[PDB]
Amino acid sequence: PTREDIDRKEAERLLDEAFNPRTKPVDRKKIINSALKILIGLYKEKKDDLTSASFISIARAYYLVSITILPKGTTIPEKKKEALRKGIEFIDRAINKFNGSILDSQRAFRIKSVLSIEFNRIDREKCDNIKLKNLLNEAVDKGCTDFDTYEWDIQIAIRLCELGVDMEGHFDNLIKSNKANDLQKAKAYYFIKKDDHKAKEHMDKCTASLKYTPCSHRLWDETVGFIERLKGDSSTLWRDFAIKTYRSCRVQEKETGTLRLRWYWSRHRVLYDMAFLAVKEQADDEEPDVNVKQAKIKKLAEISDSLKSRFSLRLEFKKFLDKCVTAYQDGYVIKLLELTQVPEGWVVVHFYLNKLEGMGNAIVFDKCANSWQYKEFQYKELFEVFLTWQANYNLYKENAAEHLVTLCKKIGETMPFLFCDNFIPNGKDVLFVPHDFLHRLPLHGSIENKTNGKLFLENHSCCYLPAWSFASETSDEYVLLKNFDQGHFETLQNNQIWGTQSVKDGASSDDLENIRNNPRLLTILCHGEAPFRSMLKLANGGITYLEILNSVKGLKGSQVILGACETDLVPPLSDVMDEHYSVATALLLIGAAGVVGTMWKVRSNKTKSLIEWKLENLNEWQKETGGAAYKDHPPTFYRSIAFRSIGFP
Amino acid sequence: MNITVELTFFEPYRLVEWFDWDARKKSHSAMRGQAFAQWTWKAGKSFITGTLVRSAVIKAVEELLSLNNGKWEGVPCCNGSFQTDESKGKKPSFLRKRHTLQWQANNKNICDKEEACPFCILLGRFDNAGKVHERNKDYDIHFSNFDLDNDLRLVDIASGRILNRVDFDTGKAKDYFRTWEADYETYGTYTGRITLRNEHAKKLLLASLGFVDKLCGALCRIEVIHNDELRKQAEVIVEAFKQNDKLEKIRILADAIRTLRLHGEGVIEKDELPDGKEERDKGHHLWDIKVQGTALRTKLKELWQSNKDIGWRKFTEMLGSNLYLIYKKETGVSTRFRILGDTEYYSKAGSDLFIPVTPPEGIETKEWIIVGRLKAATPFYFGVQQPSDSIPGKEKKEDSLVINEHASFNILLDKENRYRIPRSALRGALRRDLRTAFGSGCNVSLGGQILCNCKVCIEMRRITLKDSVSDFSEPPEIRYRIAKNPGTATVEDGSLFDIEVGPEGLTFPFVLRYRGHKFPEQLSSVIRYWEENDGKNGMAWLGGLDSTGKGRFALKDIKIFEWDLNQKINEYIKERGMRGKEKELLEMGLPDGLIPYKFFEERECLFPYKENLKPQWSEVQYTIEVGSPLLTADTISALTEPGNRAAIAYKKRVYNDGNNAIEPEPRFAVKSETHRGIFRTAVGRRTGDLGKEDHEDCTCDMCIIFGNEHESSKIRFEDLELINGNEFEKLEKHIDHVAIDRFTGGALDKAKFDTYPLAGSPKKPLKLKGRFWIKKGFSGDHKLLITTALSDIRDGLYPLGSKGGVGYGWVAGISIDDNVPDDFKEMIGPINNDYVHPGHQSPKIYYPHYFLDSGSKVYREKDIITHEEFTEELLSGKINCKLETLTPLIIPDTSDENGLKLQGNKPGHKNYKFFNINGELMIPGSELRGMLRTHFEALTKSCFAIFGEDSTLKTLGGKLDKALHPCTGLSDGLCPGCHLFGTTDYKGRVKFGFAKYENGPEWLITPERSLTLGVLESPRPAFSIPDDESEIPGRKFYLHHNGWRIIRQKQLEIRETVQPERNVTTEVMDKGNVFSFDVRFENLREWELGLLLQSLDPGKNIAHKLGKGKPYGFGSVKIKIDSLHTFKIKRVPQSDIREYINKGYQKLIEWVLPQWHVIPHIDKLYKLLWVPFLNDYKKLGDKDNLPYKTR
RNA sequence: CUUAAUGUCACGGUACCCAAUUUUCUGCCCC
RNA sequence: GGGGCAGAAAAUUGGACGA
Ligand SMILES: [Zn+2]
Ligand SMILES: [Zn+2]
Ligand SMILES: [Zn+2]
Repeated sequence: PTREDIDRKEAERLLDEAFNPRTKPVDRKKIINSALKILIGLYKEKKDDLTSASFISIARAYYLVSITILPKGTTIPEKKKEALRKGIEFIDRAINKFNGSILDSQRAFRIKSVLSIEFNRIDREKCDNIKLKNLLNEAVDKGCTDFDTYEWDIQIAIRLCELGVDMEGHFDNLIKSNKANDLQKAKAYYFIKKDDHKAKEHMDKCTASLKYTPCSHRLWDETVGFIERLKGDSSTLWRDFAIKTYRSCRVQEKETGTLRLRWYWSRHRVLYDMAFLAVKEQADDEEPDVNVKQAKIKKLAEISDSLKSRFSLRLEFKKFLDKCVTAYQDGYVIKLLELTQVPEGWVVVHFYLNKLEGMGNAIVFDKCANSWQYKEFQYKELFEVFLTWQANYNLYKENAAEHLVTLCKKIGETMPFLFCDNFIPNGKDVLFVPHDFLHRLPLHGSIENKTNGKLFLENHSCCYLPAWSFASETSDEYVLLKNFDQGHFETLQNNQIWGTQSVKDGASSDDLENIRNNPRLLTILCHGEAPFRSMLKLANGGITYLEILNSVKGLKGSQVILGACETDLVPPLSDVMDEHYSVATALLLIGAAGVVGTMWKVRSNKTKSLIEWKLENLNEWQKETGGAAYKDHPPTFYRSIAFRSIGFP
Repeated sequence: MNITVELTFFEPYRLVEWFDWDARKKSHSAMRGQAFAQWTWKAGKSFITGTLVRSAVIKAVEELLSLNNGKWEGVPCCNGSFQTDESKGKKPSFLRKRHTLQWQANNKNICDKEEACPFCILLGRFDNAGKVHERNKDYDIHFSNFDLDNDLRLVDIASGRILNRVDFDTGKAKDYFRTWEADYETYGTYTGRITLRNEHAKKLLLASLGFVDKLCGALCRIEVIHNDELRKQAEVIVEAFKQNDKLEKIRILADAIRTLRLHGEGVIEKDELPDGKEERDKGHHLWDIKVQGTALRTKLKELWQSNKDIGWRKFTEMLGSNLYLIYKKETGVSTRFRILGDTEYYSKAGSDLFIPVTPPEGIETKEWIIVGRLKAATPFYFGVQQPSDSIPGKEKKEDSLVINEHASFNILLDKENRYRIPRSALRGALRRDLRTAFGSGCNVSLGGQILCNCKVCIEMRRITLKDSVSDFSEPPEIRYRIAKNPGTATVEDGSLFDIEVGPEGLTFPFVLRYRGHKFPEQLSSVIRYWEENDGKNGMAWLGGLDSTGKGRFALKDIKIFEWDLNQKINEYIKERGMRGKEKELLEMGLPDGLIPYKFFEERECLFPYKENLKPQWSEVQYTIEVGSPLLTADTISALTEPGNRAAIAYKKRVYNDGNNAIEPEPRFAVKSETHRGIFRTAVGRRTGDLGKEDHEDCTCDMCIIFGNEHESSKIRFEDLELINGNEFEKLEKHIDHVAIDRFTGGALDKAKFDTYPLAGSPKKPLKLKGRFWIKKGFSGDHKLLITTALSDIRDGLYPLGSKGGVGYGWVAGISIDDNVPDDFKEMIGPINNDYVHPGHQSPKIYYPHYFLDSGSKVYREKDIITHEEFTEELLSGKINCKLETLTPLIIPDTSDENGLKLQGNKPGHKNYKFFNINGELMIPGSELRGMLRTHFEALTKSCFAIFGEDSTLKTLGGKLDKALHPCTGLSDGLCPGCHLFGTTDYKGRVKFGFAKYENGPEWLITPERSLTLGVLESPRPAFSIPDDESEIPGRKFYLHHNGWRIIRQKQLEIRETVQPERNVTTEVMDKGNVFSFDVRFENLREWELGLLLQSLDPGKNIAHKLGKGKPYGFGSVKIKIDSLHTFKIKRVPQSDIREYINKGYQKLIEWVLPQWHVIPHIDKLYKLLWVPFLNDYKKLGDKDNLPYKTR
């Protein structure tokens, strides 16, 4: 017929060829964009003389381009929201002047309803659930019921059973429909008939199904939403599905790519948080004996550990790592150690912050006692004072000694289990595994809430580790790399029979890349960026976290005594993915057995004293220097606890 | 004590719709514009909330008291309170999420509702003030609303704006947002009341009023105690134009009317519009035509006589817009609407955190004020959305498609139509420069619950800079831009648009304020980078279209001052920081305090300067010499100003900075867009990436260097201006071009075209100066590629300007300036055919000029050889030629119709002079191009590309066979002649040049040295085809018999016997004058080059024709080849150019030395070009004389 | 009729980015 | 036999790679 009808038919053909799963997602977006080019080009030449069929076609094309746009992390893409808004406006204009048959009305109302479903899922404030319910009722009373040949009708029925109305006359078609997936059947059994058994095996079938679906596919978000729905009204079924969704998420977030598939598809902090909740409340129930409850706290420990840092673990290579750093800034890119294998006299403290529950967690493990325990605490005022110190230190470096005192004093007040004998007994070495907020906190300098409370390093040996898989199961020489001015930091450390292999004065970046696995001692300046571009002020520009990952292949197994200013606290104040991006972390990642990195700005004398500590190649050094005088002189507390022990022996 | 508070805004501020605290969440704009003024609908009234000025005063008092360590004339102050919901709730309507400045001790007493501190009482802590509605004016301190000082209409106070957010790693901006920019001149004064019941804190309140400098996004002071008839006329004129079937050129009338605003009222009152040709008796094709009877030159005069009230600027702009819209309605009006990626983001987004920031006691804080002048070394652009979109109130137009206005790219002008430099653009440029200097910054986040503590963000939180307006309220010149199709080296379809650029040299005042503890090293680096020192040249890339080269501001007259905030804050309060009085600081050399900065570091003292900013952009200034006329074809500007020149050269309109306004003398230049495009095409053709299927995720050697649809360009160009103009005295040379008919041999029905380019000769070329910048991220390969592109420019392959095929803009060389980087600077006999054609038709009645028949068959090469990267198989290079004349050559110079100055003896007698530029005798390139193109077309029976149809004495177009018609678009196919010399939608692959003699005898001696001529009457096609029964005669050619001796003998016997004033007499060459011209070629096959060679020098005893008097024997030319340079420079062997001409003959034969006489049409062609001089009109037309006249 | 007060960094955001005013034409000629 | 031609045909809005 007219050019309008021909172009509409072409758009329909393209939308059909892009909707089916047979079309690869690589060449799926382009087809939708081409069809929508045709549709909007047709619309631009006739603003109001346009038929309702073209309006509903444009709405469907906008829906299709919206569903193929996937969430990019903690923030929903704005192209998806714009596509939904345009589609809903176009379908509203279609139904305002509808001039079609009954089938056309059915299709228009179905498209509008599914667009409203996705818009409510994305932006609930604009399209509230009451108007969504009204639109869904108007759609279903107009014939939007066919579940055998229209999956959108299945979505509408599921949303209705969410909303709180009965469909006893539709379950027969809902369950026998081939298009319905495991989640649709689970919703049908849980809401239509208020059953829990058939819902349970269909639910476990869904759990098994998630083991192969990528983290980008919407079924993960649907499952998490359904778990929250089961959590809203107290149910006994969300425990098991939380556990199995956790298991599937672990087995799946091991095959995705770090380059362009992990920053913005691991949006499942809620999932791990609520799996932690499920395990905790299962362990909260009374048990006949301490043999399973004591073992569920270990499961809590793996809940905490499996989410912290997976980007760093799997870190030419330079091009891929440059792609990674580009993708960090929201730009465009073109075995594991057993937790029970801990040396004697060592206690490991795992950490997790629950965003859903609003409380923190702490999992300990006394190797001698073989005991796992958990305690709760708040993390809001801690975040307050952490940001306070970080801001007042960025503005005024050394003047933030008072804020170090305040933060470390209130850490013990809000975290009293650190000094508790039952939680962490005296004497045993403590290894910390923080979660996205406590990494930057100097937990080794935590001050007990007492009248004259001492430190944590005073009565324990602290060691930091970004995760648990970092720990894993040489030459006796020593090397020194110095790039300070030849006016200070000389003493006898420059020439005290260090080593003829690679000890240098005014060293360059290339020198650090040619070492023979020695306990490298490094005394230069670092800056810290914001990304993980925290440079080290070697000659010829300097070596960066990028360069440390790419080039340094000689410091494997070394005990680095790196004393550069602002090394351990390189990562910014706010968290993104619970990944620690310090220079000391980089050295630990490339294969070092331990790094005493400096958190904030340090001084030459302190670095020399740490270097002079050649008793055995720390904490006792911190005790001797005057780290216990935080209440007598905050300035000397500023320059002492900056050095922290990173690594596991 | 009631205190009356007034406002005086000194830069355009913003206002938003009222809504309400419950309704602010529903509308994202209202939530975004909480810190903006409020607008109401009653046209409506405007005001600002007392809570907003309350928040400003609270920030002022907290910062002011932190400045003085919490002590203010004796009374100590405490920390105050900014945390709510500690006991019950009722959260404040506003959330801080800002680093509150807290104090060292601030320990005086635990203040309660008996002895509230001055800051506490200003906060209204212990009063009866609530947080629900009000219900009474019982506040201890009250901040009432401030109202403007007759139901004013909405648009009269505000105009919409679209601010932007440009990414740093890329150049693309990810998102934008709306804005309701208001006026600060007339509707910029507000009026309100503030009450203070407690007398104990009046001083703090007055000090806060004097200290606040941030309100509604604008610097402010606190004071205590028609077109309807034009639419009809446009419709009338458009309808009248359509009635003449001349509606196609109504938009150029709209563009001409829009350009006419640059000229004063005298262009229409004094009738200064071009009068057309002197004796045309028809007038200009656009101006001097009749609309509804009356002449348009007078019709527009009457229309303006009815419209004095609006003004010349408004009248011209409205007339142009109305004409454009009426044309668009009957071309539909083009409408624009994006699908996606039009993100209008505000980040509406409760952590409700509180961060106390304690500065060390005794910190030395000072507030530096920067005053200067932002001279635009290049034309500047500041993007503003189209008119009727910037109208406030008529927004949200949701899935609505907007209407395209006349100007595709507007520039930011204020209400009085003077160029304005916005706060946002300069702030963004400062952000980019600061991030470059630091090397570590944050991509700005929107709606972030906690302030960014990155280096660049900290220093801009203490930077405030004011909007500036240039004192030049004069219309902006319009710089058109076109897009070239790499496939055919022609215009991309639907890819023409206009750009509104301001004149270079305008003095924008520059104000920058830094309120910190130490003047940052990086800001000093930025200022020195922006400074226009002796050799710094200024590096403030400010504005948009930086890739083209628009917006390079050169900061000058820089003066740095500073108050001492710790001890001289009362002076700051008293003089209000001199906000709005920024001009007075330039002349002064001074108020109390404000000692000038003496510790301002120099350029070669700043470490971050040399580290990051100095290498950031490396200038490469180089001069291009062209020995040929240069033309840029500013056609719209040509339809104005006296001269009646169809295509004048593009002239920049420079503005003298500080001098007496604008410079009357123009500055001819090549557009920076042309320079950028020529370099981009060079790298694309040398890299093989032009013409690619798509550039979706491409990372080729062109997207990286010259940017792409998403990334910014890493190389920014500039204007290729002319510096050799003061020693010409004939800078503009008038050259005429006429399209010769292939049948009649004369001018077509509509073919005359006069071009008006610059001067330029091999002995006096034009020195074109221009520069381009290089980003400090290029490896060796990219710099090598750009150097090879520059060398290819030097080698002469790519001609600047237009009509490069004729020879315009042919470069003679490049001289790199000595200031270029060292790495860049260091890295940058004759063949005579032995063929002899006897031509023995009659070696021992006559015909004037016999015709040539070639047949209707034609081969159309549908596989067009694209103008993309050079084909490896194909051969590209240069041809040098030696030109000699067997008969005297006559080529007039129309630029001076009285060159011989012989009008005294007989006025009205045309007397031309031989063509020459700058006094160097020269053959125009068009002559050689048309000559050899006609020769090649007849050789290959190409087509009749130029044909004079629509003539009877029916079947005006049916006489010619319907197979050899002039070629349409590429769909049908292109002739070999059309494949080589080109056509519309396909640029030719062979470019011709200009012939310089520099040899042989001087002139011909017979008014001196110039023999007269007979009357050259119009060609008559009727004689060639007498009867309608005949189909058509073929191509017409002229013989070579020396009839010029008859004219040289009877010169006096014909210059007075007949045609006393109808004849033309111009000087001629002599026999055996040796010329030299170059015939370049790009991407030619073997047989193409062979056939071109045989067209140039087919062999001995064969010569072409040039100039006037071809039937009279004048102008026969002999061409010889010196060197066939070819690059894939290499000289091909002189063995008769084997495998090139031979392959040409081999491919021609379907349609040892070869035998051209075997082919019949080739035989006739070469007979018509035989020269028998190496060694030794009414009775004919009778019906009984010769019915069948043949060729 | 404005505003709501023990919390407004929106000076918290360059209308930014991409595309050569060009392709084609002998100041020329007889009934 | 007391010249014609002085331009014409266009193109004057197409856009704007997130998995
Ligand atoms: Zn107080
Ligand atoms: Zn920042
Ligand atoms: Zn042709």
